[PDB]
Amino acid sequence: LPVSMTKTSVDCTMYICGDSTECSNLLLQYGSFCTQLKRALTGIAVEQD
Amino acid sequence: KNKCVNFNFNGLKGTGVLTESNKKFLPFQQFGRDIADTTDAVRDPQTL
Amino acid sequence: QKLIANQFNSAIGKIQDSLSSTASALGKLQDVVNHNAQALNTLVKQLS
Ligand SMILES: *[C@@H]1O[C@H](CO)[C@@H](O)[C@H](O)[C@H]1NC(C)=O
Repeated sequence: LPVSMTKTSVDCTMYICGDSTECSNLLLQYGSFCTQLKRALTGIAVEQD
Repeated sequence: KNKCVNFNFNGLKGTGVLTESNKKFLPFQQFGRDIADTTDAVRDPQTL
Repeated sequence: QKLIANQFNSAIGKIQDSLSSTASALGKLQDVVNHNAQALNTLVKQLS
């Protein structure tokens, strides 16, 4: 019976924009999408434990 | 070399650490890619 | 009692032998790792 997954953490800026500062500045206009993403990932991480 | 710097190799702009590569490019190859098509290595146009 | 103990020991030995011989027995547990790895790989590939 499986019991837990691998706890994954995703960094928005590195993935979407990489090293592009201008993209990072533009990404701020999209709101709290990354806050929701990281909150969900953290919830899954604590759920595994 | 060996420092996080902003580089521009023939228009290939980016930020990272440049290190002496040890992967054997063939003479006809002048630009490398990693998974997801990201540029992993490049040969210097001035000294190759 | 002796027969029951012998049966239990033989069953445990057969369990070990079956686990060693059959590499696909733990497929249900390798499936989660494979799925996570595939998800990460497709996420990385989407950057291209
Ligand atoms: C680049 O040009 C300079 C000036 O002409 C010369 O001294 C040098 O040898 C050249 N190097 C290469 C690799 O062409």
